[PDB]
Amino acid sequence: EAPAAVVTGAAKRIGRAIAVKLHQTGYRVVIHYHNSAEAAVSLADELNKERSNTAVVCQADLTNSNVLPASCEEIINSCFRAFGRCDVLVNNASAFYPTPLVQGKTVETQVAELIGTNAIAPFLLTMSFAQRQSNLSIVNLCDAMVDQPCMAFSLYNMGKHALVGLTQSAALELAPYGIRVNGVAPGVSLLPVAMGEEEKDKWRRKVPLGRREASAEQIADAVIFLVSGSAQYITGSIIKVDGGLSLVHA
Amino acid sequence: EAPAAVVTGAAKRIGRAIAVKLHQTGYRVVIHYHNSAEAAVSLADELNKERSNTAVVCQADLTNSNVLPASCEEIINSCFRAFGRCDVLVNNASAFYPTPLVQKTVETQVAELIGTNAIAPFLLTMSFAQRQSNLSIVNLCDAMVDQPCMAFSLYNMGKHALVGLTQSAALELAPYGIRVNGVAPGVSLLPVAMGEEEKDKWRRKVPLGRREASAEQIADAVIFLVSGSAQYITGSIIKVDGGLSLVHA
Amino acid sequence: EAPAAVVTGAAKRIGRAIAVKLHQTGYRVVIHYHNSAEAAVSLADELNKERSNTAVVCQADLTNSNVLPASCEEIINSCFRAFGRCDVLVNNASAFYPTPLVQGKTVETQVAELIGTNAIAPFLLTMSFAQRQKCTSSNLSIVNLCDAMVDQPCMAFSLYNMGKHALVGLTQSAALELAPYGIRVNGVAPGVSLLPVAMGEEEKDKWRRKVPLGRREASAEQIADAVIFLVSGSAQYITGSIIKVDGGLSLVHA
Amino acid sequence: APAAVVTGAAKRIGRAIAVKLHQTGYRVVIHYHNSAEAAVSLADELNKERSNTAVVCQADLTNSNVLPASCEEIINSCFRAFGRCDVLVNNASAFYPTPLVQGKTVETQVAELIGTNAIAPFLLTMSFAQRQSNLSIVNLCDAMVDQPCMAFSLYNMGKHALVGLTQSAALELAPYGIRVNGVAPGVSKDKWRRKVPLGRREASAEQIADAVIFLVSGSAQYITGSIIKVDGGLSLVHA
Ligand SMILES: NC(=O)c1ccc[n+]([C@@H]2O[C@H](COP(=O)([O-])OP(=O)(O)OC[C@H]3O[C@@H](n4cnc5c(N)ncnc54)[C@H](OP(=O)(O)O)[C@@H]3O)[C@@H](O)[C@H]2O)c1
Ligand SMILES: NC(=O)c1ccc[n+]([C@@H]2O[C@H](COP(=O)([O-])OP(=O)(O)OC[C@H]3O[C@@H](n4cnc5c(N)ncnc54)[C@H](OP(=O)(O)O)[C@@H]3O)[C@@H](O)[C@H]2O)c1
Ligand SMILES: NC(=O)c1ccc[n+]([C@@H]2O[C@H](COP(=O)([O-])OP(=O)(O)OC[C@H]3O[C@@H](n4cnc5c(N)ncnc54)[C@H](OP(=O)(O)O)[C@@H]3O)[C@@H](O)[C@H]2O)c1
Ligand SMILES: NC(=O)c1ccc[n+]([C@@H]2O[C@H](COP(=O)([O-])OP(=O)(O)OC[C@H]3O[C@@H](n4cnc5c(N)ncnc54)[C@H](OP(=O)(O)O)[C@@H]3O)[C@@H](O)[C@H]2O)c1
Ligand SMILES: COC(=O)C1CCN(C(=O)c2ccc(CNC(=O)c3ccc4nc(N)sc4c3)cc2)CC1
Repeated sequence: EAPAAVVTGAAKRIGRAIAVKLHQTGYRVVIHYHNSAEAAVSLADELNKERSNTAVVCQADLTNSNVLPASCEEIINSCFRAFGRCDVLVNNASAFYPTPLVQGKTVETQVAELIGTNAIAPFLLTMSFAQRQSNLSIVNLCDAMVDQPCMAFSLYNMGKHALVGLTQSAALELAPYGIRVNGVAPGVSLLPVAMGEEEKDKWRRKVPLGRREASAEQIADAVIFLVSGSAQYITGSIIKVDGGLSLVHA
Repeated sequence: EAPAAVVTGAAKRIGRAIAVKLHQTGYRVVIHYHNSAEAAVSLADELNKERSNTAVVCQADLTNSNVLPASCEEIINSCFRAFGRCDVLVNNASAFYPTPLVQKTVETQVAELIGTNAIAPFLLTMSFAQRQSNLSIVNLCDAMVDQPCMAFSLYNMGKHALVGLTQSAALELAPYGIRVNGVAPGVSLLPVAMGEEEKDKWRRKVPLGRREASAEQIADAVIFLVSGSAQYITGSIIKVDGGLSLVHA
Repeated sequence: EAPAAVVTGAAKRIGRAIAVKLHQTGYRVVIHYHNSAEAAVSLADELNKERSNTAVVCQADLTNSNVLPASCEEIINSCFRAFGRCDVLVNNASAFYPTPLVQGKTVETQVAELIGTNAIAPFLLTMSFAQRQKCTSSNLSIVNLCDAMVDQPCMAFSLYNMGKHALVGLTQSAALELAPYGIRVNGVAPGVSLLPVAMGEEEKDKWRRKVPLGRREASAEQIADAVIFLVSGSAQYITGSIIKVDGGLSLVHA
Repeated sequence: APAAVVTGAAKRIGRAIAVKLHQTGYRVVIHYHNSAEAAVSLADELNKERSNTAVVCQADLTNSNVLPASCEEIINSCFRAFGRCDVLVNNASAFYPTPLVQGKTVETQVAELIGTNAIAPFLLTMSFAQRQSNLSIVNLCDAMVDQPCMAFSLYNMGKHALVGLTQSAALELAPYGIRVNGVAPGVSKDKWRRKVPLGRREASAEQIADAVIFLVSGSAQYITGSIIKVDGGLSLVHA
């Protein structure tokens, strides 16, 4: 019987590539999304055309609020209702924008979005995943540049640092239940389509390996390794997939 | 002419020892407290007895909420109200208790553990910088942040976030001449609720002297980081842990 | 045509498991050894019986000395002599024993063995590997066997620990410098895997009980699996990364 | 009065560290390899302030069969002159590129970069501990150790090895009451200055010395195994 995975933020870009590769590997998938319903649905239809009844969508805002714990419990529950099991959780969804310390969202909204998506929702999803429970594992999408932060991204960086701590804390606490918890830390991967090529090229030229950003598929390949039987003794580990970018001095 | 410092959670234990040592160094101090009103007022009385008009208390809950920004702004404002300047912020206040992943609401636990340990330091940092010699912020971090205690996920996430803030704010505020650094205790003053046998278990793990840090030993590192002897140091986190973080399982 | 790999210290234990797994993946292998001549030849025979002319042995002491550079050069040369190419280098060989700071080999012999095998030989083999290279198919990489407990060191193992820290530095320095040549450099960091043969069962079980995931050591094959991942096309954008394979051991406090 | 050994003390950071320890009340052994005139000039300056408080000690810190005996004699020079040795500062350092892809032989570069930067500190640490209050060792580390300079593999390996020695020695010597810590300068030319967050300028040697003074002081009595970056924020700046 086929295993099942939840991927958050799976409608586009990296989470889409993760959902596709997990599906190619034999997993049934819950495609979580927030705003991108048309893209989430189009991915589910493509996957179900490949193998019937192997993909469902689940909508939820992962912003921190009074209701976030119920939302995260519902994402996990949707995997059990669709597929009768939940073997893999991939915490991929992420808000990313600057929050300068010195001078139309209020700062508490920015806190709820950046700390909720990057850290609190992963924690609540992790709680719900474990409470509901073979090769069980969680993969958190971290950031290879977490210790050389972008200027004016403090709340984003705090959320990603918190996710490192969750990855380590959850690996230790869930090891007795046989649940592994690991991370994949991209450097620069898919850049914004709207970003000018001159700016994209500034970033690409910083990468030692190939002077080019990672494809979403290269990020997905590390996720596939971590959930596989080839990683059965790996927990608490964060694999950078960054072409050497984090090793480059200013 | 005397510089002024804010110390959060300064009524007792490590924050008290920091406020006392800054006051001894020449600083005027805002003693922030949440519940420990009698202890905060007693400390301000003791410091004012030594030099009049050099200490005030300021009450605030640093749990995350939609009014936490205004509370954090008010803490910094109280320093400018009392002393006309604010040269040093020490982010010391902290909630600490277990939050098991497998069986207060969980959103209250998030508000308290992430709010005190990370969001309030962030908002206090924003207010400190915006409201602006030798300006600096010192965050009390945790030397054991990468060897977490079992069932302390949300606490550990908050302290990891505080490392991120220390580094991000160091980078961003360097052009304003504000340095941002951390002091990471291992085991210092053990929780009041702790039994004697458990206290001794933790003392025996420490390589250097088989004992916990005094609060004054933690305060000494804070003093160094705010001093002119640390003027080229920013983004650094000094472990004051007697070697504890280097001991394997 | 099949790619070829050098594995150092490959006669037994983890290095043997890595050579076997690379062989099963389709590589031709140089089985480097120092003292374990019988075990090396027995392994090369087993692999040659599976597929003809796909394994050779290569003997070398990797202790530091003025001839270590020539010895490392000759290991790499042996892969090209046997197989016409050298696609992967796995730096696995390692000396491991205590060197207490406060009170038999001289201290300079201990330096030569612990820093030579764990750091200088990997450096020289990396130089010789890269120099011997100098388009749609190439997948060149180096994997260094590191140590997940490098920052929580064992009491009285200073020189061993300095060697493994040096190897982290080489991994990151070589990843940066060789990236322009298309050579990726990564590490695999066991926690406790195959316990030293010298150890009694009680002492082995003390270590087993510390591991969060399963309260047991990693099998040699589990270590080799991470090596296979890093040399594979599934790791084509990964360089300078060190993957812990430690069942959570490095996360456990005192 | 306590006594300190400072290696590579004739110039630059090591000189500033010797001056500041001397100003704090230490007697000092000024180690040198080639800079005898400069070492003696410093000893003359310190001894003019306080008589018989500064001596010099020649040694090559390149790894060789005789390095252990040389390192033992540096520590013994401290005990000879002053009757005690409270502080060891491992400051001496060789620094140059060793490209992996192509006139010292590579094994000479190993002996100099790994020997001066890591093996000499290890042997000096052994001799210091064997010969044994506020005892401590301070190792000059590198704040850029995990974002290495291109083509500096052997230098970087040596500085990584020095982080391992700092941590291993802190653990092993804690029971002896010997603390072991590091100070990691960043940059201590205008291209480099411009990337530094704090003031777009390099660290004075005196700023490095200030962190050493803190770590050997009674204000750091609970601190061991810690490496303090003194780099103006540079290590936090992305490429
Ligand atoms: N791209 C890179 O270079 C890079 C670099 C370092 C780390 N990473 C990490 O890798 C992961 C994937 O990166 P990516 O570039 O693919 O991410 P992305 O496009 O920025 O975001 C992924 C998805 O996150 C979901 N998300 C955002 N805010 C949300 C909210 N409030 N509630 C629920 N879901 C929300 C969105 O879903 P909808 O579209 O459905 O609203 C979005 O499509 C992220 O965790 C990111 O931090 C990426
Ligand atoms: N003690 C140790 O071993 C140790 C080890 C590692 C790190 N640290 C760090 O060092 C710092 C000081 O440690 P400590 O043991 O002295 O701390 P603590 O006694 O646990 O707490 C410090 C103070 O924080 C304040 N606080 C707690 N919740 C708050 C809230 N919701 N709003 C506002 N203030 C609140 C309390 O003030 P009131 O009393 O006024 O309510 C409390 O007295 C902390 O950041 C801690 O994480 C300590
Ligand atoms: N085993 C573990 O739990 C563990 C834990 C952490 C890290 N690691 C790392 O993983 C790697 C493999 O571990 P292992 O236990 O399989 O290693 P090991 O059995 O201790 O040693 C592997 C091989 O190293 C070779 N070697 C030793 N000194 C040498 C010298 N002077 N010249 C040339 N070769 C020399 C030996 O070859 P001959 O037998 O031919 O003489 C030996 O069989 C090592 O790098 C180790 O540091 C292992
Ligand atoms: N300058 C910086 O920006 C910077 C940055 C990062 C780290 N650091 C570290 O901080 C420390 C001091 O830096 P610095 O710039 O003042 O050092 P430096 O001038 O490069 O060298 C310090 C002294 O080391 C001695 N030395 C070199 N090779 C030796 C050998 N084979 N035997 C014995 N002594 C030898 C030399 O003494 P003689 O002159 O007597 O021959 C030299 O004057 C070093 O550990 C360095 O790696 C410095
Ligand atoms: C008779 O007992 C022995 O086997 C001796 C060697 C191992 N030993 C230990 O104290 C010790 C330290 C750490 C461990 C856990 N680490 C490993 O087993 C380990 C770690 C690194 C490593 N590198 C190699 N080349 S083999 C190797 C093994 C096990 C034993 C001293 C006594």
